[PDB]
Amino acid sequence: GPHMATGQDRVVALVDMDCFFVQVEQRQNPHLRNKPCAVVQYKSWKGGGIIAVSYEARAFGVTRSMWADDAKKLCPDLLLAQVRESRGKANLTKYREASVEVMEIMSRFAVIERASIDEAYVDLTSAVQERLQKLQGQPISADLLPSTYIEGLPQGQKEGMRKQGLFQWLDSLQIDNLTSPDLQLTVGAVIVEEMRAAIERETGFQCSAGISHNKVLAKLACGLNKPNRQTLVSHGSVPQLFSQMPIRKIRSLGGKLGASVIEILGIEYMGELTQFTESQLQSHFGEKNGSWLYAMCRGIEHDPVKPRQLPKTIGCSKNFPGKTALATREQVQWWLLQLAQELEERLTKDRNDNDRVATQLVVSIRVQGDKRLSSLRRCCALTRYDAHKMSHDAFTVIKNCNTSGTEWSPPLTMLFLCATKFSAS
DNA sequence: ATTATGACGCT
Ligand SMILES: [Mn+2]
Ligand SMILES: [Mn+2]
Repeated sequence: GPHMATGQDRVVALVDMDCFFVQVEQRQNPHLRNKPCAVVQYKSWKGGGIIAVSYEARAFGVTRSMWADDAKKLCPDLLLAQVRESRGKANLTKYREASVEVMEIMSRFAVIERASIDEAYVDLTSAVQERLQKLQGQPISADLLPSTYIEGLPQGQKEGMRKQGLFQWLDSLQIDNLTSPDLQLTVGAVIVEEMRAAIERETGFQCSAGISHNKVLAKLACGLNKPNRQTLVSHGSVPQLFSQMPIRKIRSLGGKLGASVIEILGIEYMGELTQFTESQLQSHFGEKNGSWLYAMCRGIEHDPVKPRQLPKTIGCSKNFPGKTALATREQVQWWLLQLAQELEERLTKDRNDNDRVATQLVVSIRVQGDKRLSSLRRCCALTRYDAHKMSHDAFTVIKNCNTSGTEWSPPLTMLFLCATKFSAS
C-alpha cells in the first residue's frame, strides 16, 4: 500500500509535429495550405511513394507508404509536394533544418530528447515545480488550457465535450497541495500549451502533444487527439484507458514481441497484463522485458528523458529495387561516391554547427534475393571528411561480396553509409 | 517496387 511506488515522480511530455513534411512544404507553398496534400519521394514508379499526408488527405484514406497514383485514386484532388533530389537520391535537408528550428524552440522551456526528426520528449518536472511556486497557491484557469483534453473525462460537439472534461478535471483539482501528481501534470500541460503556442508563432508549424508521468504514456497520449491538440493522461486514467488498448499500440510492442505477448498469454489489451506476476512475464519475455511489462501495464515506466537534442549518427541510404539493382563495379563505385558526397556535406555542416566529428564509418549493403534488410554491415575508420576517401573505403570494405570473375553479383539492392562514434571537436 | 533514415538491444 504505502510502499508500492506509483511512478508519478516525473512530468514528461511528447511533442509531435502534425504531418511534419507536409506542413514544411505548406509553409513554403501557400497554395497547399488547408488542402488534401501529401509529400512523395521520386515520381517515376507509380507517381512516387508517399511519406507524409495532411489530415484533409487522410480523411480520404490516403496513408503513408502508399503509391501516389493509388492515393490519387482515393483522392483525385490530392496535391503532391516532392522531396528534393540531389546526386540521384532523396535529400531530406529541408526537413532536418525545419526540425532544428522546432527543437531549438522546445529547448527554451526544458531539456529535450530528440526522438525523431519531428518529435521530442520533454522532462518538465523542474519547470512544473518552479511554476507551481510562482502561482503561490493560485488555481489553474481553463483559459490556460485552450487545446488540452483530459483523457477519461467527462464521465457520469467536439469542443463541447473537451471543455466539459477539462471543467470536471479542474473542479476536482487540489491546488493547495504542491505535491499532488495530478496538479503537476496540469501545470505541465499549461507549459506545453505555451510551448506549442511558441512553436506555432515562430515557425508556423502546428503540433500535438501528450502530457503524462513517463515517456510511453506521453507518447500514447499525444496520439489520442490529433491534430493540433494536446492530451493529459493521468495515473488514474490508466486502468480504463488500458482496459481496451490493443497491446500493439504501446511503444515497442508494435511488432514481434507484442505479437508473442498476445499469442503466448492469450490476451488482447494492455490491461490484461496486470493479472500476471512479474516472474511470469520475465519467464516468457526475459527479465528486462518482463519487469518493463509488469510496470507498464500499471502505468509505470522509468526510461528517462535523455538530454540529447542532436542525432547520434548521420546516415545516407538508397534502395536499388527491382531491375535497377547495381550489377557492375562502375555502378557501385559511382553510387558510393554520391552517397559519400551527401554524407560529407551533412558532416561538415554538423562539425561547424555542433562542434563534433564522427570517427567511424559504417557501410551496409543489401544484395538481391537476400532475405535480410542488411545483407552485410562492416565498419572502418572515418578520419577526414572527404567523400572520395569515404567511398573508396566503403568499397575496400565491401568488395569481397562480389562473386563475379568488372561485374557485381549478387547485384546490390541497397547501399547505406553511416557516420557514427561522435567525439567533441 | 512503397523508401530514408535512426535508436537501441542482443550477443
Ligand atoms: Mn508527426
Ligand atoms: Mn506518423
